[PDB]
Amino acid sequence: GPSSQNVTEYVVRVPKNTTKKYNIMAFNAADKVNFATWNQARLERDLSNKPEDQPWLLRVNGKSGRKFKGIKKGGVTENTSYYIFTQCPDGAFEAFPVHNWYNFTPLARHRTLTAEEAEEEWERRNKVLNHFSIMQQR
Amino acid sequence: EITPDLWQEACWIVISSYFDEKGLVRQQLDSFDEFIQMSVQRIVEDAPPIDLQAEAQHASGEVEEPPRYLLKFEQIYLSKPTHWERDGAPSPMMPNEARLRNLTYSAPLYVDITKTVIKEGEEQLQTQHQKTFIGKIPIMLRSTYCLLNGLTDRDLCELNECPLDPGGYFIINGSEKVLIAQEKMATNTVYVFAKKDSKYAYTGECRSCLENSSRPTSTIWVSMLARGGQGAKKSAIGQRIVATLPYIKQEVPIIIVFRALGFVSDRDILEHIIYDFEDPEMMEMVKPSLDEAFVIQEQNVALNFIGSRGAKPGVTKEKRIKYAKEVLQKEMLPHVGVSDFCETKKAYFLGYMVHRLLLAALGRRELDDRDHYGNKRLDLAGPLLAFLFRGMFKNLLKEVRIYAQKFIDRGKDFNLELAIKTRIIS
Amino acid sequence: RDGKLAKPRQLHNTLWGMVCPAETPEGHAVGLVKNLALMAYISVGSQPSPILEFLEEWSMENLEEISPAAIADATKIFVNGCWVGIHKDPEQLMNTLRKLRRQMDIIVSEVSMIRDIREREIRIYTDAGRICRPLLIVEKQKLLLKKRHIDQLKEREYNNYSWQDLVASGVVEYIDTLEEETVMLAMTPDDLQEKEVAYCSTYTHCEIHPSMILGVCASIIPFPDHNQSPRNTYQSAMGKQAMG
Amino acid sequence: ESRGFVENSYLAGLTPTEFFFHAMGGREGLIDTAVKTAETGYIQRRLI
Amino acid sequence: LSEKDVDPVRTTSNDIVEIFTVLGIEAVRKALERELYHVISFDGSYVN
Amino acid sequence: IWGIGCNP
Amino acid sequence: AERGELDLTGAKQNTGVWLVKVPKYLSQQWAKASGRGEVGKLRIAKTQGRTEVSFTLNEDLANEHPFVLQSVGGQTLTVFTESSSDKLSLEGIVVQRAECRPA
Amino acid sequence: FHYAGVSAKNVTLGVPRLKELINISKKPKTPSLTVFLLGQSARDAERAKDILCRLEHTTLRKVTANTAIYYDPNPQSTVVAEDQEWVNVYYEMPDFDVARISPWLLRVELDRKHMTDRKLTMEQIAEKINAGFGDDLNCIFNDDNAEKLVLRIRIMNSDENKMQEEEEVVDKMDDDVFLRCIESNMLTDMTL
Amino acid sequence: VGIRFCQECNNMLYPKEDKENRILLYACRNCDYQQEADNSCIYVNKITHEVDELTQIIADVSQDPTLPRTEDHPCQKCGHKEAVFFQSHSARAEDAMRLYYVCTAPHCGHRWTE
Ligand SMILES: [Zn+2]
Ligand SMILES: [Zn+2]
Repeated sequence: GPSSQNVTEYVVRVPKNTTKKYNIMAFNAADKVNFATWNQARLERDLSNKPEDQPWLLRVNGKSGRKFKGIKKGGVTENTSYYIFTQCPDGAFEAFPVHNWYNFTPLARHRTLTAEEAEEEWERRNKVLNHFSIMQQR
Repeated sequence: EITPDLWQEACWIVISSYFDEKGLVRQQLDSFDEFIQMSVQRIVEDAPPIDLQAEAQHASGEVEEPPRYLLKFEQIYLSKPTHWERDGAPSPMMPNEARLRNLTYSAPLYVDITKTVIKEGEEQLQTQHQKTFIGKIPIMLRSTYCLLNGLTDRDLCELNECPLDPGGYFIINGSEKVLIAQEKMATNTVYVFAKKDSKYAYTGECRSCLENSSRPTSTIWVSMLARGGQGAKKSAIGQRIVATLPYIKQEVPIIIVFRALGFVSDRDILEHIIYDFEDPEMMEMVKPSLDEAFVIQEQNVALNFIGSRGAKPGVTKEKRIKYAKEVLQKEMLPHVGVSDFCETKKAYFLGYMVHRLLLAALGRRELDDRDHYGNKRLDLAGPLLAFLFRGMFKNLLKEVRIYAQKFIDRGKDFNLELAIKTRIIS
Repeated sequence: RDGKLAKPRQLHNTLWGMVCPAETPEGHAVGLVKNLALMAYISVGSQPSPILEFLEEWSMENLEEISPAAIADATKIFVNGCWVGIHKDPEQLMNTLRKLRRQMDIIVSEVSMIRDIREREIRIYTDAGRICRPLLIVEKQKLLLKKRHIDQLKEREYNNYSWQDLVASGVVEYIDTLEEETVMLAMTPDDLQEKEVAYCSTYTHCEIHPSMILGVCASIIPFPDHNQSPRNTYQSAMGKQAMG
Repeated sequence: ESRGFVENSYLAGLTPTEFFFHAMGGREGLIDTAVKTAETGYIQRRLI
Repeated sequence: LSEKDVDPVRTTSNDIVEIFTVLGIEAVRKALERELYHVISFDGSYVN
Repeated sequence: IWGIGCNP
Repeated sequence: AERGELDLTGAKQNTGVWLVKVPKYLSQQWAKASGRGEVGKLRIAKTQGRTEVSFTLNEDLANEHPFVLQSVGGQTLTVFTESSSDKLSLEGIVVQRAECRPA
Repeated sequence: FHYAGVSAKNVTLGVPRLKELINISKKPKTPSLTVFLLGQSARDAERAKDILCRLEHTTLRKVTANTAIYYDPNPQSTVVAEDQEWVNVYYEMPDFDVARISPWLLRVELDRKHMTDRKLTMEQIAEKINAGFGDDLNCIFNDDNAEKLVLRIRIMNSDENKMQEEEEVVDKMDDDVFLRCIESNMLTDMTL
Repeated sequence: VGIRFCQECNNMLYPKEDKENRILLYACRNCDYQQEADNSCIYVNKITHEVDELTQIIADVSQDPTLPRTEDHPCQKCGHKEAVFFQSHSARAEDAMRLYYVCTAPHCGHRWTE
């Protein structure tokens, strides 16, 4: 059929300015990120100082869902540029420059050892007893 | 189109051309030449711009309270070697006359200095003092900046200098001094050595430096502790990897260091450390160190662990965390990166160091040889004089700051010419 | 000098062609003070930026997704430190780099590129301290140096042909100790490169002349190969003390 | 030949690789002498 | 020494400290003399 | 310089 | 519905996007005018069991760019935009990566 | 170096040996002991080799080809296919299973060459291990005729049942961590 | 034999005996995830550590000019005459002067020890 020899050629458009800037959101494959359960999400600048030059915090499905941290790419692309091609009804590709690159990594929604207790536990480095029971106690 | 059995003429013709273009001392000369140009500009550029304002407590009100004074060193210049007589007229100094009169063969060094002053009225004023004289640099003979350079043998004879003299030395106080190339270990290179009597079975060292812009070296160790020590848990766990990070009083477990770089998950840490997950032996090697760091499962907790072991303790908890983070971003693995999101690069390189230690322990790679001259570098005139100028230019900036601060606290004014002490560099 | 360990002092094999074997001071400094060989040259240093730009252009994807993958990505491109990415193809990259060294675009003569085929790592060192020596280049079993180059050099003056032109042609190359580890050398073209009972058929370089392994003071010694080795060190020391 | 053996005599003249290996051996001898002088002197002083 | 089929009379150790602790000060005198004589006379040099 | 049993 | 909410409609529609690494000369040629709405034409030719991608530079712009594909199974990428109205949105998921090389 | 090799045993000589003797250093660089044989053992090489074996330190690690820890839920289950026979034999008339059996099994496998060189016996090794550690470690030893020399070690039966311990029912060092500690101890400290 | 990681937090699992059903498990300590043990083997240690180094030899090694090669031993797969041989090139190899062979010519990379 036509699929074995189809040739597709489309116009390329690069608007001078776009109201919304374009970024890259990269998830590690082993994380098994799935968007079906992403009913809601919250992306905001971090507050670890407790703005434009600070990392990003993502909280999917509120506190109940997984949280991810995104850090801009340190290596600048002084000799490289990245563009994204999106399908449009007019049938012409549109290219938008990548303003920023972010790698998001998740944090488990598991109980977290308090810093004081963690220091006390490390004082007993030779934990002869099972560590799993220790985690259960906390 | 071959030259067989005529080779004895060929090798010596090519050697003749070699020694005709260069000569024997081309190391020293070339080093010095490179040094001057590149190094001095670089250092003058790399040094932080001088920031300065009057103390708020000293004067009441905020109308003129921050008179910010900013000093930037734009560009470097060197004149031909010059002697300033007692009358004060500059004169060209021939090397022979410098030897005879016990003078120093040196050239004046001029830096353009731009002073920008903000009076808090938003009317910042920039005044550029061009060709400000900061010091005198001794000039290596027959280098590009020596007067003898580019002179035919007849011209050299007119100046009572030998045509055959190699150069490559400085006339300091009328005496010829030769910088001797100093051997050193290679920088920015991971080397795994074994110390027999140490508590570590193997140690991997990287004498990291950022293009020698500052901080001659920032050495970091990743070493696997020996299993010779006997204890119940010690026998169970086996050898554990520890990191002797710079500016830290004692050893830090390696997995904690990786989590401090933001890589909390064990899988990700091992991805950096163990490039092939399939190999069982290396995974077994890394298991005990993970057991040691099982307590700390968060980046902030790991930073606090590092800060607690820092050489100077921080009273505040968040002070310790911030101190550890800044210390890692600067001191640890400086050559990989020094700011922003170089954390991933530092994690990959530290994982490479741990991986190389694992390969040495498993026997997959041989231990590095200290005497292998590939692992050695030679510091010629250029690197040594560059280190000297780094130190002395920093001291000159410090003295300028001191004089400036006194006059600024008065609020009278500041003069760049008075602040610069040529004595320092010269 | 106080340390009595007979290990920092001994003449290492890597010193070949770059530090004089004979010329060493005798006393507390035996083997601790050394002297450059006649043909040795020391790197003055260079900016690594153009090399990194070339590597980015060729391939060397950085911030890859755990692509080393049992070093399936053959080799890991290092520069003066700084793992800067990895390449799937490590022989093509090395050959392209050698061609660039010839054309002198991104690689000055001093830039040293090392590929460790086992351990899959390419080091690309330009760090201003490396001691390197000129070696002729052997392609197949034939030296690249030919009668055209030698005839032009023989007419050196009023022909405006020099050593730098020999380097630019790609006939000669500067190899440092790291590269000396990865290079098959022939002492002499006729004796070694020519077909015989095949010791090696993969010579990559040839020494310009063996005698250059000696320093300035040891070079004056006539028939040094016919003397006992300590007797050449003594002559170096004594020639530094001759009256002339 | 690879590991150091020098078949040529002094009168015949060492080949280049043989020359470097011979230099290595002579260097070891010289280092031994220089290092030995201090240890033996310390021992002698202690005994006396 | 106390192992079966080991000669008690002639079995000797190079360590003078072990000889002291096990066999006495006179035995360590003779053993020290033997060891010193061995190291001196291995070269063939004779000391009275 | 002689052999393993001789001198270096 | 809040300021920090992310419009995941693009993810729901499973919009596929292509990521390409292009050189500085091409990007600078595009940036020269950057307002004419046209920079070149992307031509994809498919055969029985092989596909090739190429880009032709505009004739006005110049006064062939083959594309090499890369596997995207080792990493999942998505594109999100921060609107000037503080309304974050997701444009789509990256389904293919390509590199542009000089001729 | 340059010392004549009369025997394959290195000896300090020259200035360093003089330093050791004159300093009366507690740690000699090469402590050595010359042993003369009293009886016919001196004349006959086999008896001398017996004395050599009796006088040379041998750890379990020297004769152990490879060690593995398998979680075996039942002795009859015989997760390792090979032991199924010999386990059955030992459990035809089971001994010390009355208290209980350990759910973890340390299946050490010894190299026949090392065993025959040191002339060690499976009963000898098993007796040393079981007696020195006590009733807590129970060891099953293969026949020498079997191709694989296998020692199956299990933790204390009474400790597994916990009737003997009484006190609090709390695991100490789990069981597999304790078994790994036991394995390291056996590897370097058996002194067979 | 190998190490496996949790599917929620990607941390390291640990073996735990199931006391009720007598079935080995792996349970992450930082969450409640549990997965039964399929392999039934946990800690394997090879003291002689006899490992075929053919697994550690890279085919790319056939491109090294500094290695020796012979035409005597042909390859098994393609029957190519050139074969580049080298020793263990490994520390703690016990005592092995055995020659390892790698087939030259592109992409074959077959390794046979004789
Ligand atoms: Zn988990
Ligand atoms: Zn083949």
